[PDB]
Amino acid sequence: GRLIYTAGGYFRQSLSYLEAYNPSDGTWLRLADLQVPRSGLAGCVVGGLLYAVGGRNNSPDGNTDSSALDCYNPMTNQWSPCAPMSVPRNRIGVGVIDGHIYAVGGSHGCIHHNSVERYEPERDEWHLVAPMLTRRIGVGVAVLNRLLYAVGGFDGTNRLNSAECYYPERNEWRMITAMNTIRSGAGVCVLHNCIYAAGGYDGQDQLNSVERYDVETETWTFVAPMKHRRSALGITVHQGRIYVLGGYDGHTFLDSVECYDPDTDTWSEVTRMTSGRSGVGVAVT
Repeated sequence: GRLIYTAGGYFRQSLSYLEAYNPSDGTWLRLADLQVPRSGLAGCVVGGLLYAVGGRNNSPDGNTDSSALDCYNPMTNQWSPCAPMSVPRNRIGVGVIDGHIYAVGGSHGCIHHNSVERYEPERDEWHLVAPMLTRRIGVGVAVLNRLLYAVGGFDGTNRLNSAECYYPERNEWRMITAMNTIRSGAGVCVLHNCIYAAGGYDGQDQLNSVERYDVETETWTFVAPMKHRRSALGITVHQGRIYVLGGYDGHTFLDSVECYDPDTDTWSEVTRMTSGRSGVGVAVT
């Protein structure tokens, strides 16, 4: 049995919720809180452990970006800290390649990162790699055939439809075809060997559109759009379907959870979170 875990988020302030959705019986399990309330973080799973990476503690008593890496074990229902990144990374993107975590982009105050670093769990160590070609906050990250894709984002002045790809062996980045739509804070995942980019913010509207990249044709194609436009959504793949959780539609913080079936190219609302939030980290384990 595998669950969809959501960690952190933002609703009037950063959150500590770790909750786990069961797509079969519909339940939400309330698990151990994060050590620190964080929003705009990213979630990943390595070796059956859930990692929460980066983010920002927004509190009524102050605001601070986060370089933190923390680790949750479903067998003990406990969190443990890890070694932190070199720099705080709010609205971060992450991906996993060969059991290594790649932290990508994000902001630290007024700094908009192009820097990227790699985490080795077997040694609890972080190391800088080659920086992206673009500074990207709110960047979507996906991993396709052991290649690391950074998609969209915001460079401090302009939001982006461009995308680049990191080759770890060469340790270098190369631009790829840009998306059809400028997207900041979109949900980016990999499903059945295509990269999906759903929602986000183009500087004027929150987006409901969804487009996917084929490496064969090197092309982005629109698919069915989501029911509710949303930016700063969480996104994950569970049993060959895409789940998008929460986000912000320009007025409210959503608790809606939508599900994409690629075989029908349809979206459907499957559950609601226990409370609306944006900027969560989500993963499956």
